[PDB]
Amino acid sequence: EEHVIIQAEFYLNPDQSGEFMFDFDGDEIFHVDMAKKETVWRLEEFGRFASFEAQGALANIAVDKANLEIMTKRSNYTPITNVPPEVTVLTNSPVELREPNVLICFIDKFTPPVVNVTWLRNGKPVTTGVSETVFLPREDHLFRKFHYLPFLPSTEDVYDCRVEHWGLDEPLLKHWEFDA
Amino acid sequence: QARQMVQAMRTIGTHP
Amino acid sequence: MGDTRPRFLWQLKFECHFFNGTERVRLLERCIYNQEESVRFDSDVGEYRAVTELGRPDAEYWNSQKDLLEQRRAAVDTYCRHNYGVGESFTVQRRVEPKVTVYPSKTQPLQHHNLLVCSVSGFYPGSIEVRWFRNGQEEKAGVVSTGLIQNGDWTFQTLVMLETVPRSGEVYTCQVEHPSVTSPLTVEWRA
Repeated sequence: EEHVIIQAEFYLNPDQSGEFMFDFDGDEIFHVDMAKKETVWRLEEFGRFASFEAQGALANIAVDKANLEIMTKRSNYTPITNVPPEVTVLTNSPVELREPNVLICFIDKFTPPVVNVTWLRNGKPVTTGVSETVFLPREDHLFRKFHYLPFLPSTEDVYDCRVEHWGLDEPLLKHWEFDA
Repeated sequence: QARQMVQAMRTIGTHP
Repeated sequence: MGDTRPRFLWQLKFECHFFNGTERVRLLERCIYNQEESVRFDSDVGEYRAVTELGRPDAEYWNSQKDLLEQRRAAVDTYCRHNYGVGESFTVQRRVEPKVTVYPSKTQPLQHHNLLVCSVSGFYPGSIEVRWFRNGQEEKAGVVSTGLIQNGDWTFQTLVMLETVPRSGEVYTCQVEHPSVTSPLTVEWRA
């Protein structure tokens, strides 16, 4: 098989969370921001070569929500079983002291698509320059997500990704430091 | 320029 | 978080499967309740089929709408082939050359042994070959890969470690073949 393009959407109750995205061979092409009602391209350059009418995605989500309510009743109100995430922290490239790099927090194999992710530097929450993806689909119908923290490697600083999910007994920490 | 449009499949109502 | 209320999830997936560009196209439309696929349209079959009892009422209701079945049947062209031509230039044709680095692991777990790392960073697409050579003979024993790691930003990384026994008179070469370059990338390490 050369390639697979997926249009993946979901609605989640009672969170009232809707998502609409396209995937190519496991990478996001774009998603629609439900609040701003606009197409957000994964790489800015993609928006130079294609366009998408976001209102189409908002109408699909209204139908998906209406259908979740039917399916919820038809199942005799069978709720989802929580599957907790696997979490990995690694850098975008080999670390060199005082050379800019990016920490990646990879959150995988979970459902439902609700997670609270925090970065810590030397035990304290940090938000400067952070970014994240939307929830990305898997063939087993679980989800993936990535969070990113740009940083200047030092021997002084240590980092953690903190992940909260309803399937976990306790919030998880995944630690990273550069030693010696 | 002439816009290259991504097309969405339309979701449809389930059996009521 | 102490929010213990039950959750209910509905997912829809429209999968366009391409074989030899747009020569063979298969559309799979999939409805998933919670984590269970209930009903689907396969363009090879040409109508909706229930995959669980939950989906029966939808396969019956949808299969009896002649124009919906027509639109879905044509979608392989109006949707899959259309979107493939719009996206082809920046997805199918995307090529990004790896950065290759060789260094001793900051962690040495095995005595009398130097663990060498070949780092291959920032490449697209996923298909890649990483091989170790010692004075130009290929080394296959003592090789350990992370395999392919998706960074989530349309790049991949992989780390391929070699367990070595250091000798005088040796050059180790990491060789990388990738569609983004016309001949292989090489990086040498010497004691």
